[PDB]
Amino acid sequence: LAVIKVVGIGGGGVNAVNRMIEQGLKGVEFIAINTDAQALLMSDADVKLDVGRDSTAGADPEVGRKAAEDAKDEIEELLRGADMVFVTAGEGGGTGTGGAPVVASIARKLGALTVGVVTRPFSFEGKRRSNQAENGIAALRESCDTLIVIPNDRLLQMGDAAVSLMDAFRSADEVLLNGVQGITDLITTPGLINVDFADVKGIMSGAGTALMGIGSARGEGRSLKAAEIAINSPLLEASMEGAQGVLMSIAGGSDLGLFEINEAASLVQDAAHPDANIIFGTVIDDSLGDEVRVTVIAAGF
Amino acid sequence: YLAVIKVVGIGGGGVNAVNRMIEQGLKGVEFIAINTDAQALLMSDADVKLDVGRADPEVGRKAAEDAKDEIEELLRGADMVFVTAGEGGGTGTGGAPVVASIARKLGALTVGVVTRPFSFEGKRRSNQAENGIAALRESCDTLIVIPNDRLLQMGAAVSLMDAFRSADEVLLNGVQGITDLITTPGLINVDFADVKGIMSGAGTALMGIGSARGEGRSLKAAEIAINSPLLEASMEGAQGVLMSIAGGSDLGLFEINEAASLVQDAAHPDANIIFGTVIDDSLGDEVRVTVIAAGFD
Ligand SMILES: Nc1nc2c(ncn2[C@@H]2O[C@H](COP(=O)(O)OP(=O)(O)O)[C@@H](O)[C@H]2O)c(=O)[nH]1
Ligand SMILES: O=c1cc(O)c2ccccc2o1
Ligand SMILES: O=c1cc(O)c2ccccc2o1
Repeated sequence: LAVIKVVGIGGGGVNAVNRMIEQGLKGVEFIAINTDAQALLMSDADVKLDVGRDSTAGADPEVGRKAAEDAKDEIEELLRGADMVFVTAGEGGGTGTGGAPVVASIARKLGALTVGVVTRPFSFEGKRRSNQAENGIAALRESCDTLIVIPNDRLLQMGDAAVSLMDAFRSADEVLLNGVQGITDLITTPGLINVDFADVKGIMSGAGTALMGIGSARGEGRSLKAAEIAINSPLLEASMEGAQGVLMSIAGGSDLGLFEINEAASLVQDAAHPDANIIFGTVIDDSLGDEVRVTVIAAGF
Repeated sequence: YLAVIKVVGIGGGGVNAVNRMIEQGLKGVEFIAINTDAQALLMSDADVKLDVGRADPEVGRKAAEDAKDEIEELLRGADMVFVTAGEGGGTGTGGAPVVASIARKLGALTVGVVTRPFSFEGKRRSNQAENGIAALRESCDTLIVIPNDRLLQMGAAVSLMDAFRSADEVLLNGVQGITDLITTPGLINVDFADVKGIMSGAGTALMGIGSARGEGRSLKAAEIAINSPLLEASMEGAQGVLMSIAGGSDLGLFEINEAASLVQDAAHPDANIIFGTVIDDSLGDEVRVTVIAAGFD
């Protein structure tokens, strides 16, 4: 069994990990890293590391980088043993922006399959945060096998138009969960089409920057509808058909049959780049009832 | 009247080890987490927590010494204290000998547990892995040394992630194999005074582990444990041996006694041998044998 560790670093990443835990993401070890002990006391993560205590990131990515570097041997000892490490953060602050590349580089040095899952900040958060996020993403990309970047701006095209600010950030938490769980559930709770760790590692190793799409549907033709929503997701930036590497997971209950799964795969193949490498896997989750959830990770544009 | 056993994890590696013990449900001991870094704190659900941080051995040593009164108060009343800085290194390497010294001056049977890193990890100057081991040895009654390199000889071809996971698991057993023998009823129970007799002032100890299922599982697991690469072919010369067999409540006396007879044959003729068993019905039909060997011929 592959050992998967999910790191949330900075306030946004720790909030995302708390949401993952609250929604019952299974089969992974949760690690919260932050510069604020009180926030960490309230987190339900398995492992909690308070860093940068001497300095305390004032949203300063350089302080976040130095706090993580100062703690690097400690982080390494926590990550040792993982086959796969997710590094999750909201980019644009100090602790996550500056610290996430340190965590990922430790995981990549150890040879764990290292997947970043991060948000770009909303435009309304201001240009300094956008610039910081841009620099942090560039740094993180060099240290991850795959770095999934979720543009928060595109979340506002989805969901409800009467959303509040707090609502918007909870949707960000949820999409970071979706990005992690859409991959890890393939490994931890496979359905009819088993895509195991070595397959995931084959397509995500050295893949570079990636985008994600998500779709959910119920009822008649649910699998086709969920796949069409996913591949047209605003989070994929109208770029699905340019991607040459695609990992797709289809989750449902035991009532989800191979015919439905296959028609979803056919729809996605028809839409994909002519030379795309596409891996399809399924997830058994009886808590979904009659919902089907499709997650697409797209890389190699 | 019952043995009071306190398990101290110091520094990031040691606190993480204690957290793993707690997560795995190690019973019958008090867990103590001591943080030695000013810059970072690994949180813990240990019973007792002390942050002395006010990544180097001298820093951790002075941090612990500065807090010696507080550490002593935490350890007072223990009959047995385990101290470990766990995997890796940092300030915990410097703090651990200070904790051990305080425990021993209180009169507790003081058992250190230290890992030698894998050779592929490289080495940080001053010879500080070996210097950390030497410092802890001078402050402990017994120092259990786990040579991680020997894990690459145990079982298929070990992967890097496997190697690290195995290291974590055997470190946990450096504590649990002994503490369960003392704290947890089995068919064959031991006297703490005999444990203290064999481990007081013993110095370096090595550990062996084995497991087996099916018929003859007790003998098979014991043979594996006494031949374990982690014992460095030292079993035949050992003058103090502790052996614990963990297994289901249905394990028979004859089968258990076969394992006890094997370790007696394998140890030095003049060895002290403490033998017992632990009921762990969650192992199913598997048995797990731990051997601790100290002294030379
Ligand atoms: N998913 C999520 N993102 C957040 C939350 N709060 C803020 N963010 C985003 O994360 C970015 C970094 O903020 P934060 O993680 O608090 O800063 P840090 O602790 O200094 O890394 C912000 O610019 C927001 O886009 C949250 O509760 N959840
Ligand atoms: O969760 C905590 C809180 C602390 O005060 C602490 C102190 C020392 C060591 C570990 C610790 O973990
Ligand atoms: O975690 C483990 C797994 C085993 O292989 C084992 C075997 C013998 C003794 C203790 C043991 O602890």
